Amino acid sequence: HNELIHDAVLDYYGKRLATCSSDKTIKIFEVEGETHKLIDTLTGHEGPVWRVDWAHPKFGTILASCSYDGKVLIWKEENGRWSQIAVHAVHSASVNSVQWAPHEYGPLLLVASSDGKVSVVEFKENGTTSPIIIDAHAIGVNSASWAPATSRKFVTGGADNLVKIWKYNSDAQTYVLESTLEGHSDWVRDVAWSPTVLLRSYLASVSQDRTCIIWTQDNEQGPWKKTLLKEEKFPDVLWRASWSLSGNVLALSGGDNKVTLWKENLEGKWEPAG
Amino acid sequence: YTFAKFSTGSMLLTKDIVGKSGVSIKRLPTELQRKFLFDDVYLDKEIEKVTIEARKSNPYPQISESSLLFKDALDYMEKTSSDYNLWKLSSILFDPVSYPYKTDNDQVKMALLKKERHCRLTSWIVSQIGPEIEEKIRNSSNEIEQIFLYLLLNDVVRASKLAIESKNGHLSVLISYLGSNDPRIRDLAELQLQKWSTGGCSIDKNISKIYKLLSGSPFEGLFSLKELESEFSWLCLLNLTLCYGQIDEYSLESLVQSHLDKFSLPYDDPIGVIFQLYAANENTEKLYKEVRQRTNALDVQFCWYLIQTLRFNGTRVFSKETSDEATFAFAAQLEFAQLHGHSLFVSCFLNDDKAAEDTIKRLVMREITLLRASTNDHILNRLKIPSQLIFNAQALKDRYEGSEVQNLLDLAEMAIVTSLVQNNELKTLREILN
Repeated sequence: HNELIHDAVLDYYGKRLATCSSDKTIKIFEVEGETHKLIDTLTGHEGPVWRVDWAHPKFGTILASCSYDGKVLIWKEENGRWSQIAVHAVHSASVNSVQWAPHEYGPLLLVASSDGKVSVVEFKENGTTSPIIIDAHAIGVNSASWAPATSRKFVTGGADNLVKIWKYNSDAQTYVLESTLEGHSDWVRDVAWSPTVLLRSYLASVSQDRTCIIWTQDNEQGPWKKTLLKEEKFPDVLWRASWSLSGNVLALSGGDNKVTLWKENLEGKWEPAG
Repeated sequence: YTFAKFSTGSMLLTKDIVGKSGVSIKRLPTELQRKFLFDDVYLDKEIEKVTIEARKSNPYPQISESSLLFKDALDYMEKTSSDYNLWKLSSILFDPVSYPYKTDNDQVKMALLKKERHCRLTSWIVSQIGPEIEEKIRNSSNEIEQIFLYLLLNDVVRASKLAIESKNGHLSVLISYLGSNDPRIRDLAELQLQKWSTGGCSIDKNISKIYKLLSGSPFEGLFSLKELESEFSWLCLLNLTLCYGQIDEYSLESLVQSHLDKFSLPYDDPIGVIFQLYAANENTEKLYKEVRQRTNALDVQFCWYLIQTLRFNGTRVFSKETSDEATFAFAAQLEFAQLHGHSLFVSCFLNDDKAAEDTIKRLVMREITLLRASTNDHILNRLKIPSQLIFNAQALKDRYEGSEVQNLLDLAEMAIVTSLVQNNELKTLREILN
């Protein structure tokens, strides 16, 4: 019985899968092609676990999950036995996304809850949490993705149809908002920064209004460029939008039971692939 | 509701209520369709053809010498496949010819090299058009037409013979000139044609065609074979320009270009594309870019191989950015094919040192385990993968699976923690002192 898992994540080396469903449990599997052997079940949430997410193995085996009970739960495998080492629930509503930073930033976490907040939880020397939060969106935040870089930034997708790009500032000590972008007529479900250290940067912003805008910034200066992936509404509401590391392929999880794939061509416009 | 993100090992997990986990480990469909790529022998022999030097802005490997030739791939393909035709024709036009016999001066050498190349190209074209024309000769009901068709197969001798036999003797003699570029004969043939095409109550339809061949400008003309556009493979007519056409006065390139200027080729046809890139000489890249946005006849792998050959043989010039673009694209296709060693090898042909560094590093660390199996995987990590990167990656794989010599080469405190014999302690102390 597992009729509706909401999220699954793969580890750096892809040996250990972590699905999370609505029955609150987070199941860990030892994958091996056809055979993912169930190795664990983790019960510690008071509502459907929306998302799970491993951290960089530089930090051992850590997994921050966020669930409907408004609480972010950090887990850790310890000698082959899992244990909830920390927790961070400074959010007064259902926590939706949770995504670790680039490991060069430390062990930073990115939480994004319906109380219009998004936190960046550091784990200090005592391993204890150091929350520095910001208000992100009015009617709630559905997602928040990290950006790689070599001047840190992230993106957030809102319930007010916004897509925001925040940046760290030593003057403020809290992430200062630097640019917001408007293009959807309904809850911005998911937002994704692309890991392509190439000439430009790409953002795929899927939404409830069955659109997927792509914000391509020329460089550090010139603002973004709006590009409706295709100019027809998808047969059903879109949920997830993920970039590929090698290649800059875009995967779109629409509520129409297939996942589409879009690649950029020399026109600059995007074309299906599969 | 559905969910799907991309894996570290670039592949896709989706909601799937048919498995055990509630997700599906999907092997991403690879555009990379070319068999010999999945066999590791090809890759080994291909590394044997390269000289790797560390960068002048970082220690990461990048290619200094390449001896890759379109020629080399041919062993791994069927001589029957259209692919083989593409790679072969590409070899004929682009791979350097060698001329073993010593030559009085070097401009001579150049001339010989031109004749050789020309002869191989034209023998090959004749290989291709062969059956088309033989079919046409099968169905002809007129001898002079057959004579012409034999000229279409660049067989001067059988044209001459049939002429002789069909009692067309003078023509026969005339025929013997085809392929000597005697300008006297050229202007004389053209003259005869003007005289006919000014009065000339009637001249046989195929004798005029043959004279037009002797004229050296069979479409470029005023008795023009251009209308044969509708009766013959474009390649067949191009053969006519290349064989007769004015061989000596033109370079192979500007000759081919001359022909192409008279006839549009189908956008989708790749052997066409190769001729266009060959003729385009002065702006191959320009054309290549044009070819890119118009068709997909040239695949990711081929475009990369081409660019690289031309680069490393002085044959032609490509932007650092276009060569890197091609290289990225192919390396990526390869990584989608779980061909990490091969993607790694390709990644080295990057000009941009920063990007090479990142790509290489990222991949090695993410995929170290698989990249440390056989000797064909060893030569791999003996590309010039930086000592640091290799062990570092390997350190990460240990922390995550729960090493010390690598560390010797915060974290150190944690290692000391794990260690918590006397000889080992002493060795550690010595390492620290060092």
